[PDB]
Amino acid sequence: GDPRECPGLLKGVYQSEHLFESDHQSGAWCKDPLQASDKIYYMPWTPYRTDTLTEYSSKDDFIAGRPTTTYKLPHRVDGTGFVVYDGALFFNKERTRNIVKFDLRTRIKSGEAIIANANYHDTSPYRWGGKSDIDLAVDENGLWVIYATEQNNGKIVISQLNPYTLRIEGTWDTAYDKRSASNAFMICGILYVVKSVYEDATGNKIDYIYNTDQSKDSLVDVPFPNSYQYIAAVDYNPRDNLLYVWNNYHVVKYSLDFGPAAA
Amino acid sequence: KSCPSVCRCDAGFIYCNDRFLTSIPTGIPEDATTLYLQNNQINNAGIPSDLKNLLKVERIYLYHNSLDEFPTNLPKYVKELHLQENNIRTITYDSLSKIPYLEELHLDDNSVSAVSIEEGAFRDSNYLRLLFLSRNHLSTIPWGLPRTIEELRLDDNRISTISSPSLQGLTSLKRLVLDGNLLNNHGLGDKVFFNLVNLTELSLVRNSLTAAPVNLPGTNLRKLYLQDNHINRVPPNAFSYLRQLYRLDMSNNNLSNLPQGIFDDLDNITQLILRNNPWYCGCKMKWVRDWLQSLPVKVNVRGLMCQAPEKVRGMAIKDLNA
Ligand SMILES: *[C@@H]1O[C@H](CO)[C@@H](O)[C@H](O)[C@H]1NC(C)=O
Ligand SMILES: *[C@@H]1O[C@H](CO)[C@@H](O)[C@H](O)[C@H]1NC(C)=O
Ligand code: NA
Ligand code: NA
Ligand code: NA
Repeated sequence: GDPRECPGLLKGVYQSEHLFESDHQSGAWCKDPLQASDKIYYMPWTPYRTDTLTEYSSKDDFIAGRPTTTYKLPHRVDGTGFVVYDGALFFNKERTRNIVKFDLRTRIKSGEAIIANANYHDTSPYRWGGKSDIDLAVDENGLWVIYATEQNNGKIVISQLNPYTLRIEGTWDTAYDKRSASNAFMICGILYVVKSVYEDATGNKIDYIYNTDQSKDSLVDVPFPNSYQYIAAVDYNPRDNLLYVWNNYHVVKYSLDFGPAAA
Repeated sequence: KSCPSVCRCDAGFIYCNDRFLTSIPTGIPEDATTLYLQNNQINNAGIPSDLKNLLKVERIYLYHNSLDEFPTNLPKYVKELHLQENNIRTITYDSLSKIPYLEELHLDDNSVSAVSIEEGAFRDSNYLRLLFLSRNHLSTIPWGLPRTIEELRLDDNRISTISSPSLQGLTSLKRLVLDGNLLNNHGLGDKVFFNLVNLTELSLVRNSLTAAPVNLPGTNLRKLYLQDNHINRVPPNAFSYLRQLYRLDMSNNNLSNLPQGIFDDLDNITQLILRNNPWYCGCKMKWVRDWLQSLPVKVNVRGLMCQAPEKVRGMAIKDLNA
């Protein structure tokens, strides 16, 4: 329950909850780990038209399809990588390497930042495409962005981001080709990269980690659930230690098992 | 597997992006499927004739380059062309005919105008489905648009008039966006949208509309966006025959009355959004209460609240006695 206290090193992933089946194959959904109330944020992926964030006040309202409000965003969005963090939405602005910060209480853009040298707009997406080139992540250490650069030969680059000034605080080059990954997420400043089968590499697992505290990386093999064969989003929540997943129209949550932490 | 020494090549994906290129380098392999040429200084003279022979290229990303005319010498079978943020002014039949299989054309943030598009330019573009012309120099909707177009975006142009022939025979069009142009009710031609049998969505947001348009197509229309206009009134036939309409939105408009029965034909109106409208609540609006009390459970209506008179300003219309 403490979103700033490291739960350890991830050892296992388990299907936990199946909520419902969206009308869109891909999208993302999440909760805000710095928000006391049980609000849910929802953004289906619609090519060339993704410009809204929907908010639900409970899981029941979410499953019933009963929004509390819809936010009309000031720009269109590329991909499924948005997060909500202390009452602000962060998203990749369509056909840019920029992150926009949009305050939900006032519905005004409060910041924008360039993610230096990031590939964008279906240049280094995750394997399914969808302009998923730039992926935001929140964890116990703060706000991150997961992307690729040509300086790093298309392999994943991680930056830590200041959530109020939107300035990059640190950058790490990984060894993992971003387009080969299905998705990825951060826990305790460690990047976990998912490989999985798509309906149209026979393994479903986390096969690589990059530890930003140590700047050290390694191969791993943690089985990763993939019932529907179309993972479009994987978002970790440090408040409840769950994964918020969008897989082949299915909105589901995965529980996690941890062992002693790394440095 | 050759690769230009300046680029990176991986399994058909050719990364020549963001590399200070003024011309496409020699050495792109013949199994190339996707050309990333964006964020360079490539102009038309920079595209070599050999490029036409990259027979497997399906997608070319050339956004944010220095093209001032529609690119020529393109791979013959290309399906998706991303040309945003160039200085393209003119489109010719020769350039379009040379890529007959094109399905998706993004021309956002260029300087194309109606006169710049050669007559009959699109005659051989028999597979074109998606055409984005946002932020161009269009004053009217070009004539001769391919009959196969499914999505047409003309937002943030300076469109003032729409001729019936320009949309005539666009029977496959389902999504039309005209947001942020200079359209008046006067500018809309008589029955201009009437024959858009397949039209699903019509967006006129942030135009200068004063009255809801009429003679809209009902055969297929499911979404109609009129928000952020200054629409003072709804002509009695503005929503006639809209039997498939799913969502209708006239938020942010100067609506004070709704004449009885304007929604009579809305058999499928699931989401009706009428917020941010100055609803005068008098005799003429009594029907609303009853219509909303008899409103079916599935239908979701929002935004109806009184602003005048002062006495009942801010009070929900479906609750007031008189
Ligand atoms: C109009 O839409 C329908 C959708 O069922 C499609 O079958 C038809 O082909 C479209 N019109 C034309 C001329 O293709
Ligand atoms: C929608 O209109 C059709 C006629 O086109 C009608 O059959 C149907 O009942 C309407 N929908 C509802 C929910 O009544
Ligand atoms: Na914790
Ligand atoms: Na994300
Ligand atoms: Na992710």
